[PDB]
Amino acid sequence: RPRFSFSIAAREGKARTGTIEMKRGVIRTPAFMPVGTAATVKALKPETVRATGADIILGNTYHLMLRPGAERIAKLGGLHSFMGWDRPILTDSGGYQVMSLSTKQSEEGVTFKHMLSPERSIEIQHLLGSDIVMAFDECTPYPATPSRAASSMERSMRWAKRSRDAFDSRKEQAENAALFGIQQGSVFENLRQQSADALAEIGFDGYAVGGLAVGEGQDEMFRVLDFSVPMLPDDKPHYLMGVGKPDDIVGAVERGIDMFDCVLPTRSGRNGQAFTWDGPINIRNARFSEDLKPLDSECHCAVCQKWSRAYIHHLIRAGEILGAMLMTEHNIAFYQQLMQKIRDSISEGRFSQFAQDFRARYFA
Amino acid sequence: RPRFSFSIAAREGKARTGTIEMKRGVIRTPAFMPVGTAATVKALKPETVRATGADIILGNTYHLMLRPGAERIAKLGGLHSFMGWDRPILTDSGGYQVMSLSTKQSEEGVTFKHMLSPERSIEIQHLLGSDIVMAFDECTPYPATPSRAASSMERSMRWAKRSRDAFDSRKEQAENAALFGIQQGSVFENLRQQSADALAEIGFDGYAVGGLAVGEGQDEMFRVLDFSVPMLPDDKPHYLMGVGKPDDIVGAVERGIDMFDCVLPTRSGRNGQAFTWDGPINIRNARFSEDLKPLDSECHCAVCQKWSRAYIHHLIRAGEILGAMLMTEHNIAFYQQLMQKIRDSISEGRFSQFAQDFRARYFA
Ligand SMILES: O=c1nc[nH]c2cc3[nH]c(NCCN4CCCCC4)nc3cc12
Ligand SMILES: O=c1nc[nH]c2cc3[nH]c(NCCN4CCCCC4)nc3cc12
Ligand SMILES: [Cl-]
Ligand SMILES: [Cl-]
Ligand SMILES: [Zn+2]
Ligand SMILES: [Zn+2]
Repeated sequence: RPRFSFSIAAREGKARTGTIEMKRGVIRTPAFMPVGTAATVKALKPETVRATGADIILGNTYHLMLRPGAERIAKLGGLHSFMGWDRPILTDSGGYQVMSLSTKQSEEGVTFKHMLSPERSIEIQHLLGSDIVMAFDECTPYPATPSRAASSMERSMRWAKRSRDAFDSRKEQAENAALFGIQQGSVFENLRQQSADALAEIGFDGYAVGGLAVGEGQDEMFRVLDFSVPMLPDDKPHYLMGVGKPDDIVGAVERGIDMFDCVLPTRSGRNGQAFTWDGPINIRNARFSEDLKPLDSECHCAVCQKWSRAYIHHLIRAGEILGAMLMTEHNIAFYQQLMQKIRDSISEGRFSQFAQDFRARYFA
Repeated sequence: RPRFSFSIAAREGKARTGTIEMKRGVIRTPAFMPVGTAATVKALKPETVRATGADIILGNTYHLMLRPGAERIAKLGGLHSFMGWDRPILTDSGGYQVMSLSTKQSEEGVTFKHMLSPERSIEIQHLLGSDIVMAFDECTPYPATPSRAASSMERSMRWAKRSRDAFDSRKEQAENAALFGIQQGSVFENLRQQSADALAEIGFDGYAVGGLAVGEGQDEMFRVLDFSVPMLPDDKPHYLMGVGKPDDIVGAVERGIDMFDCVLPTRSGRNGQAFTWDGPINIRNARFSEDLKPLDSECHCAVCQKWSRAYIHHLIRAGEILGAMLMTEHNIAFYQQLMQKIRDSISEGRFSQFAQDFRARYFA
């Protein structure tokens, strides 16, 4: 099997559909990655994650590098063996959550209550046995002045080069894994261009659009994607970090994005929000107490084949673990079915119509 | 399929092994019943409960009669349909937990902050669609004076007759379900005898030993079982309510018990205690942080086929739902494997040796 091979099978406008072949499996694009926090996709066995259609998961690095620790996970055989997921894992750099969850910044890296640098991040992801490694970057806060956005983006580009060099120095990592760079530049077109130029000069297997989904709102996010994604190499995957709601995903695919990760389906699941083709519902609402219909009328997932809204309503109101399990499996399956419909409609040259039909019904 | 047919295939001393055939399935005895609280075996899908080997589950009635309510569950198609378990369900009467979790007692029944009577209990269990219905009784507190134990037991016997009559008056229930009576009498042999006599005079499909596992300790529980179980009809199942730890179960089978229920494997599971053939372990203990062995070296369950102690240690310490899921599935599977070994050893006339071997290793 190849280390990393991206093939585009079909296009419609800026939207693409295709495959990434890697040693541990094939990734169908556009792809949604369920998020594994602390080496688990919350409330799901890996076999259930796979049953929903997921080809790849995102492994958060931040918690794992603290406990059990990256060296310990490597001693235990790597993250794949540890958690029982044998397909590709994309690991984040650890830095985003350092800024969010724990700090002193410098050119070397970030110190926090430990020092995380581009080199240490790459080594940690190596020890975990990551298939897709993210360059260590800085997510510029929103809003930012042009000067602050510029200095931040430039530091990220220097860190991108350091990430590239550290990755390339580790033969086994370079042979078996892939490395993605992350574009910054806030909402500023000229800075996004400078960032894309820098990343392309270094060269990566894929390119993420960073610095978005940080409070700017969908209109602004879409505006920035409009000019930012075409700046990236067309022949490599485009990854939008931390996105998003179903409508965010459809619009981002319309703008050339191939990969997504988001905690929404899992987090929402546990909190009682189920995604349906007619929009989200809160299953705790009294209107579902005697509703024998499945969560969604069309959904192919095992939860909708077997249990009613009324039962899941009861479980979530009772605080039962099975409620979290069933809601999460359905929500992840819904996201995967959304990605499948996106892939099929692009392949068939009817994605524009699908996007329109999806929105009309989802927001009715 | 028959409504209720108990067949004893083999005996060794007071121990029996056999089958109960019912309309929704066969129950292999001695049997362990996982407990479903609020219409779920906590942290397990019904398919997983079945995969562990369970033939029947216990449905607590107390919470369900409050929310969603018995009438509501009946409107939704009954408990089996509601929770997705299509095999036999034994329901308790609701009264034990009324005394434990919420009271004014009278000859009519128990009032609590609702009135629960033998007639109302039987009707609630009917509405849930129970396969094995428990007579409504009073669990005498321990310790009790002989006079208090006597008056309590006598009230329970009057309630047993009322339970019998209410059950028999409902044609569909009498045709499709079974009814068990519950022996009381505290630790007093003469009262246990009077209770057994009363229950046999009324006639039930099975007989529970009530009033035990309420603080008396194993030595005393075994002493009471020694004389109490032979008082019950030999040709019907014997059910020990709320028992217990693995060694409690082995000793109770040695004394003629055929059926068990206990929250221990599920509750312990969530709290980090795993049962093994070498005794219980607390998976949170630091000694398991790098232990790549399964929870138990011989266990056939899916958890022990795939995940390490180290991973489950990590999950439970992180408060992850998957930790509760995996611990619970293993513990229920362990209990079922214990029951299978008990059944096989009685069938083969080597149960005495099994009990000795089990204890020597479990308590080493
Ligand atoms: O620029 C980034 N570099 C590295 N990692 C990132 C992660 C991100 N995550 C988000 N947004 C997360 C949005 N999410 C929505 C659901 C609720 C929790 C927050 N933007 C990001 C940008 C970056
Ligand atoms: O005499 C009884 N009548 C009706 N229901 C019962 C339920 C019982 N449950 C117990 N003991 C429960 C022990 N269990 C052990 C694990 C932790 C929670 C308590 N004795 C019981 C007697 C009775
Ligand atoms: Cl997110
Ligand atoms: Cl119990
Ligand atoms: Zn579904
Ligand atoms: Zn096991």
